[PDB]
Amino acid sequence: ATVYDVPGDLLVERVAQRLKEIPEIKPPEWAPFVKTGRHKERLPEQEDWWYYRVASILRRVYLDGPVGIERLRTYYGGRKNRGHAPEKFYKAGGSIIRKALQQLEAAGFVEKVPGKGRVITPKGRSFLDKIATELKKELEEIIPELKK
Amino acid sequence: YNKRKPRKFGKGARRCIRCGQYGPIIRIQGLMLCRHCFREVAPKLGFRKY
Amino acid sequence: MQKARIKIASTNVRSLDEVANQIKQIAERTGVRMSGPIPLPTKRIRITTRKSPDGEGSATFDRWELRVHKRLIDIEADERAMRQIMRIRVPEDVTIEIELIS
Amino acid sequence: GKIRQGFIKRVARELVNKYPNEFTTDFEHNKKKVQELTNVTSKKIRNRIAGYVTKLVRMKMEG
Amino acid sequence: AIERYFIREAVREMLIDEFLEKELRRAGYGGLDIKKTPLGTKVIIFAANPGYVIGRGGRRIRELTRILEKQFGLENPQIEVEEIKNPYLNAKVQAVRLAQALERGIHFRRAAYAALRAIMNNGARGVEIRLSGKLTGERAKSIRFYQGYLAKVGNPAETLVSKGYAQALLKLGVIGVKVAIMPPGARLPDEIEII
RNA sequence: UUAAUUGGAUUCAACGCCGGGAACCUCACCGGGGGCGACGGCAGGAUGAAGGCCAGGCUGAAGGUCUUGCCGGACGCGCCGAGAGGAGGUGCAUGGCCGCCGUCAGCUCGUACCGUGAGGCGUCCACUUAAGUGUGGUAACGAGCGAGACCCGCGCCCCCAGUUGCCAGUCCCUCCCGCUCGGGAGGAGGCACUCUGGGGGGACUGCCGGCGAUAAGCCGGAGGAAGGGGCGGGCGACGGUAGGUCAGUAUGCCCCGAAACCCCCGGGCUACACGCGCGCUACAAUGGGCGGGACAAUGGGACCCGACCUCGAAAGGGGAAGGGAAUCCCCUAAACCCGCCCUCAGUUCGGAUCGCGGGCUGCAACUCGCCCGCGUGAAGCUGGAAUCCCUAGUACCCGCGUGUCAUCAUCGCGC
Repeated sequence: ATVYDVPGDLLVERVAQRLKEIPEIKPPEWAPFVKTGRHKERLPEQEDWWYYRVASILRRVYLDGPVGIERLRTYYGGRKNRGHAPEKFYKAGGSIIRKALQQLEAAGFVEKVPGKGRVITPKGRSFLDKIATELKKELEEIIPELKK
Repeated sequence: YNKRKPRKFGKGARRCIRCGQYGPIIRIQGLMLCRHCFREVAPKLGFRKY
Repeated sequence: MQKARIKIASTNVRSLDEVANQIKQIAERTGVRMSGPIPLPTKRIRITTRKSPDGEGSATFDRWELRVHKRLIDIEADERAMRQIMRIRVPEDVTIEIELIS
Repeated sequence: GKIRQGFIKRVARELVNKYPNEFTTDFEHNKKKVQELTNVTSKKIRNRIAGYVTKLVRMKMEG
Repeated sequence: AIERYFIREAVREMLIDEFLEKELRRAGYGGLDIKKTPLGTKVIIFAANPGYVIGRGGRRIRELTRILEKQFGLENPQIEVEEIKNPYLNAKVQAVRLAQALERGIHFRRAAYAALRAIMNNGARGVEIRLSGKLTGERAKSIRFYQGYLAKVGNPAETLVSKGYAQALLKLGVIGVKVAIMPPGARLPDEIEII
């Protein structure tokens, strides 16, 4: 079983609650005061939003292999209203995801291929697919059809 | 003193090679022609209506 | 083993097919394995322009399109085969680029 | 806008007058015979001539 | 880039076309063609009077050979001059000829009719001559003389009919002439022959 | 109003039009300074320049000029002819181009016929067509342009060939996990589906029945992926509108010639009590905010696409792979739903409007760019007579990209 056999929402929730325990991942002192994206209008509501970002960003490294900062910014970007002018699609912040990637890289879960991106270490794959097969067990019990 | 200043940017930098107007110069892979002059040379360039 | 990658490009389809047939006949007459002519995505250059020469009149526009077509010929390396692609009679509009790949 | 054009109504009459036995009620058959007998390059006009000669051959035996 | 090179070579060839049309108004400039070889650019030109392009002692062509290698930045323009086989089958050539005729004090009805009869005599099929401008007064007028088959609409007309626009200068003004020539060799798509 | 808001254009058919590019340039507007004048005729000539050159001052500026003193060696200009140029002008003085009556359904020619003639039929009538589309009668018969035909792209199928595409099947090798069933991923190697594109077929009132003169053609039916102008266009003839375009090209005519020439710069083309048109948004609980995920596509990229490492919130900086096009990048689409929060309010809507501090570009943006974040929060809480347009991948509605292009468009384009 793998992340590909389980929903993204539940898997990111599991990775977030699990990684909340680890001490290497922590929101920086400027995280609670700076919104997750330029395009955002208000500040984040829940105080766990940092770990979710990590819980998502590593999942991205699980799927795309090599990842850099700008493509992450484009993905996390969104639609912001420009008043009298129309809504426009903008990129998100870069420093937050850069710090999350650095914390994960110190966590050993992700590594850097210079000139190609950030890829996922075998240990990171093991942890992610372990959570995914945990969830697949649970959802097999909830939904027997997932046995197939 | 009778020299025109050297400009790389702006309309004053770009001029149509055929007519000489300072207005509409389409630069799709380097044509340097005005937009209306483009019609008087359309079928010599290989272009075809569709 | 070595291969030569021959990219032919032209506007008129007939000239490109003519040169492809000449290359294929030469490759078969020289008895060289040739990967057949793969027709690559034609590039479509589309230009829109308002037909009004002045600021007066209904806004009418015209779109003109170039369809520039390209083909790929991957042949195996053979000097006797490579000596018979510089002698081919090439129509002017056809452009041929012959590179080598390990 | 069905109406078969004039020059089709003109071509078909001669075509079936010269080679009446050649054509039958089958549309594909008469279409291939139009293709081999005439020099049309437009598939559409070939098939239109085929349709009109199909109907014509059909009327040949009704009276 | 292929897209940055095809258009560049085309536009240079056509700038040469326009430049030579300007330079060869008296020579009945009929057509141009370019070939590229490592030796250089073989420039083929079809004109109605090659002797006029040659002029005297090849002086004129040599001078043209100068302009091309300086004005347009070409590598060895090798200019060869030839004659058009049937100048009455080319719209542009007869258009320029009629423009020159009207520039010579030749009456519009007479000259247009004479050119039409000549082109019909050369084996053409369809002739159209539209003359526009001040013709019989201060006001401007347009008159069209046509003879024979000429379907003006459709893709075939774009592909089989030769068009030519010329402008004739006179003290009263500039007179436009549009010449459309349909040769006999072409075939309209509605023409099916029995066997 | 201003020195300037340059000018062209007037209802349909101008009014996000020229403008598919006003910070200088665009410029054709206003102020200021500076310098051009082809060549003939006459004069000077060269006994030395016509061009620059300081020390300095009048110039926003420069041997521009000025006292100044030299060259560099050699023709400069004064007037009459008369230039080069002119976005200086006259678009009922033109060519072309565009607009609409209009892709409309019409317009023409030979002979014959009628009429003293201006001229009539053909081109008329019944049915029918998108179409002077075709058919039965007709003093007429033949024939041309137009529309049709034709050309482009689109969906169903198949051959040819693939450095597009993949736990399609996948021995062997690599990684991780598990319930040990298998799950997922790469290499090995293959060419499988779409795909890119060289061709052909299919699809055609083809048939059933009816209608219609049994004709044309129409209706309903079935079968077929698709059917009775397959779908959207290119292709709009004859004249008229004395429409607009000489402020682009060719150009009738007139006019200036140190100017009606050219060059440089400050401003203006953005100026407001205002009227009108068109696009963009704000007038919430569908809702605003946090997090997850199903997702394209037209095209483009060389001082560029710029992936990507790293720093800075950040606009971005240092380095940096690959890329001149199914090879790399732009790359994300957007719409949507849910785990959760907020609780019908001119407010947690909405950001205009100010001031602050940073980023990009360019000689420089206060007239005259935007963005990044901060206190701040306008009007607007569903709008009268009247009112324009679309009709099936279509209306509605939602976004991407790119042209022109450092920036400017809320625009046009096209996906």
